[PDB]
Amino acid sequence: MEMEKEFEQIDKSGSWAAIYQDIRHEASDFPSRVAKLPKNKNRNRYRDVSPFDHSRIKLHQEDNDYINASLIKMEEAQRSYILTQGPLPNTVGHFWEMVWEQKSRGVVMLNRVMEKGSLKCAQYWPQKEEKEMIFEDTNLKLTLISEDIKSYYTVRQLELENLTTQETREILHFHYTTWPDFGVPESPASFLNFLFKVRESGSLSPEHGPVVVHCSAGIGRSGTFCLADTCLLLMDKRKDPSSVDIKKVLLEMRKFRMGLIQTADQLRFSYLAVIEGAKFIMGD
Ligand SMILES: COC(=O)c1cccc(NS(C)(=O)=O)c1
Repeated sequence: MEMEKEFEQIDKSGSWAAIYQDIRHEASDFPSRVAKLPKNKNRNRYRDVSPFDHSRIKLHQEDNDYINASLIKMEEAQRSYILTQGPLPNTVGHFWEMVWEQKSRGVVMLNRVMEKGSLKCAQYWPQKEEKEMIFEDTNLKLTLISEDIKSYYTVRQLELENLTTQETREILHFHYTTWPDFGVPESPASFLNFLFKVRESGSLSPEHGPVVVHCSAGIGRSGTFCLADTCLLLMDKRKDPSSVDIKKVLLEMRKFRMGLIQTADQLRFSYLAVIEGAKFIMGD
């Protein structure tokens, strides 16, 4: 079926939970043996969220190459994304090592450091220009260059230096600051505006390594971001945009990381975002 009318048909019939459970039943199951090794317990935020072995990002290190991060490679859309958990106190150095080694331009953050009165990820970037951060375990230095605070999101320019080689690179930090503590946003308008700002920066383009996207577990809000982006790109590429099937795209992405889209409310929000986004692209 088309999307917008499949949408109204699920709303009127109140069957979002049944649609979402079908997705969960059909989703791929692949091994994640490296994630479950005892030496990696303090590298995982949640015991039930792990990268598959076949698609995990490897650190360029001979001691321990493990990070909780996955490469989502979308062949028809010609887009790639790295989805990862919010960094932990003992993985902030690994996080920036990955950004460096994978040649990423942008980092997309969809959570606040504290939500619901608890810590959802480490404070992994500097908050003042004159107070830079050094990660001694991976030999990197990170400096805040500039910060632009808007009503729904903040953009930061950061400098990452590889202290071994003295090479430097500019990294863009895109921080969506207004996702509610419970549920999903009422309108997708600010989330779509944010997606378009990431796109306009070059961070999603083939001349760079894959964008790094995270929330707390790296599967819920993060899944919504890459699902909406890929569906809108396919609607631009194809002769028949109504052929884009958001459930099929989601199942394809779940071949590369488990659990993408965590609730039926997130599934409904993803439909809403793609539907509204397709009108703004045009032609309008
Ligand atoms: C404050 O940092 C920024 O907003 C910033 C800095 C440097 C470059 C960009 N790129 S763009 C595509 O959003 O125009 C943004």
